[PDB]
Amino acid sequence: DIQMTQSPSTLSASVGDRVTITCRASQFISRWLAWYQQKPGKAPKLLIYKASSLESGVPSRFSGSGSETHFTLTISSLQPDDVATYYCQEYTSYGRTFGQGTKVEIK
Amino acid sequence: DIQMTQSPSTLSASVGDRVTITCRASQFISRWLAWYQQKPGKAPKLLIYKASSLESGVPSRFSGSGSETHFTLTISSLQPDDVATYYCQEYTSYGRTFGQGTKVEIK
Amino acid sequence: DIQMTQSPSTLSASVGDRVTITCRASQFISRWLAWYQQKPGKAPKLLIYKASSLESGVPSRFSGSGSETHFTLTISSLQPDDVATYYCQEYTSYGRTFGQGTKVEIK
Amino acid sequence: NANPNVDPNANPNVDPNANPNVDPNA
Amino acid sequence: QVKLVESGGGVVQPGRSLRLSCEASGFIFSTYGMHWVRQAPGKGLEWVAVIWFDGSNIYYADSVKGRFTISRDNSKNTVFMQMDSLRAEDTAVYYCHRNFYDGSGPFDYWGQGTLVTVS
Amino acid sequence: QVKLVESGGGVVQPGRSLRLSCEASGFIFSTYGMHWVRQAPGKGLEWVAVIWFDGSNIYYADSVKGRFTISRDNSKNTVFMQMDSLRAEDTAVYYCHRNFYDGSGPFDYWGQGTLVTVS
Amino acid sequence: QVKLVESGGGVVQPGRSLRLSCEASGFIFSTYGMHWVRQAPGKGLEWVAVIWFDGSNIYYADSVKGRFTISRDNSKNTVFMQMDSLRAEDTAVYYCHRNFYDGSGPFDYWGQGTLVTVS
Repeated sequence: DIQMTQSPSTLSASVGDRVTITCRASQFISRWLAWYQQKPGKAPKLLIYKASSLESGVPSRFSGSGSETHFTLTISSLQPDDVATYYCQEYTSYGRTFGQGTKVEIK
Repeated sequence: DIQMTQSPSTLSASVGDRVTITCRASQFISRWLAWYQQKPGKAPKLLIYKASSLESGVPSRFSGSGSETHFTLTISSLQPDDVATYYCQEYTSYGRTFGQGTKVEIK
Repeated sequence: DIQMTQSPSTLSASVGDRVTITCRASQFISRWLAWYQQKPGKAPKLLIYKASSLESGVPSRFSGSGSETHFTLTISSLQPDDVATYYCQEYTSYGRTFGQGTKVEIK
Repeated sequence: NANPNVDPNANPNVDPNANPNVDPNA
Repeated sequence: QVKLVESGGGVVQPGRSLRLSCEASGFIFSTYGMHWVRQAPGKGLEWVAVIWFDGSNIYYADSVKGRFTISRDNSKNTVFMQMDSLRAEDTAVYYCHRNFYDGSGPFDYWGQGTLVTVS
Repeated sequence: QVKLVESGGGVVQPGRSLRLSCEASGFIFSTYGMHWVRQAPGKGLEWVAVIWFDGSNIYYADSVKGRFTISRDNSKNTVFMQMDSLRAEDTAVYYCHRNFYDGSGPFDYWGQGTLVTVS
Repeated sequence: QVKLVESGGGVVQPGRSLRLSCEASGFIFSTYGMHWVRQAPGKGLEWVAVIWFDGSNIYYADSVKGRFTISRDNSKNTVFMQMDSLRAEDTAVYYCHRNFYDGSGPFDYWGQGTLVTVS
């Protein structure tokens, strides 16, 4: 029973801005936090392998950090192509736990 | 014992055409597949570092992709300078496994 | 203790001539070698940052290449404006190691 | 350190490290 | 080429069972494990269950315990999900996911999902 | 307009200390690390010390280690280097250097240097 | 600036042996191992053998097992391969190659190749 929480449930910024998405856990993730991007209607794609490790093929504009129970996803130079719901995934055992999802829109 | 196979043993296309070479592993090799270009009489040139990652100095025409067991080398806008025998190479352990090789010809 | 040695510590050539400086590491450094140009009275200027990858603004005269332990800085079409002491720098870890410094003069 | 979703076996041909002066993600 | 292909959805009246499946293709499921991820329309993702290869590790989300069972057809390289006594709250798209990390990089593999309606 | 500006130099009697500092301007020391580079007049460059962001990964050259202490002032965005028991071999210009590589390019960032003379 | 140079090829009567060597230059064979790659005329590449630094992780292709021995001269920075009981099917160009990846990119290092004729 580990709760995952994304406090900024909705964010919006203009094109070219910086979006900060925080993520917390009731128990330690210890950097095993994957970040996923879900475009509605499609299965989610993995963006961030683990805390501060970007997956190849994912734009360099994505970055992040964290450890223990506190993590952040940063989206630099926000594009219309980034409107997705972003999710936190804990993968510390045999199964995954997901966050609520944060919707990032364009101003 | 890994048996790497390159399917299109002979390719032929006009200049500017797009050709692909596929390579299939008999075992999971986790993206650890390199691609080489061997012109007649010369030692082979490394083109693709790891599946999906191009070696510095190699023209952008060459693009690798694929994972686990099924890999591809794509040559966009094929040039006369690309006539070579291309080989896929497994590198998951000590030693290397080379595929049969495919020859790319120009129409 | 990665000792860095620049063998040709004193060079001299006429303007337009080609000269080279050879830097030999006592240890493997995997191309993490930078070269600097120090003009009298000034802090060192970076010219090459990664075994031939150049610093923006660097004249086409400067180049270099190398690997593992043996690296070279080359200056094509040497100008009076290049009379500087050149240094090679190992940057594989925390802290940096500089070579002795090689001075290039004009004939 | 242990994680069932991760295979802890380095490829002998690749150095499993990074240069601290360089951002690992290019 | 690795793909996960879901099938077996439809409309299940309340209290009825459903049997979903995910056909493996491009790989042999002989390594890590397979996950079912559920998403009710308008809601976020919920992990539902995992069947680790050879069944040594079976885990479920609290929300489905005692109602869902998972298993594998070891001849057809296909993962099955037995959903008994379904309730309205179980309406969702059920996705087949096969995530692992192994030296060279991450692997995820998501299918398209099977829509299960329970009204 | 990103600068490193050194200070705290001067002439010191052998056996006495100086406390050097380098102000960060145009950037925040929030990421990689900071170095001091020494150059005795007429000699080449010598690396002296590195401090890594958050005050860790502290390393010194053998020629200075135990005499030099490097620390970070987290409120003033300034790096300090305490130089104790100075000797004639420590006469040099001490340069502040912030070097890292990423993304679009190299970052070298050199200051002008503060002169330390032991007399 | 890195060279691997093969020598010791030539024409050898079937049933006899050759001792090939690869001189390393431009790099101490400090860490990653060295491979012999064979190319029969008209055919693709075949890996034959690897010697690892310090002579530990030594492997051969099945096609040469029991016939080839690989070893390093640890004073001259060179690798030798003793090929005993040579047969007509072993005619090939034998290339020296060292492959290791590390951060900054790949290091392929291929030599020129020495031809071994076994007719």
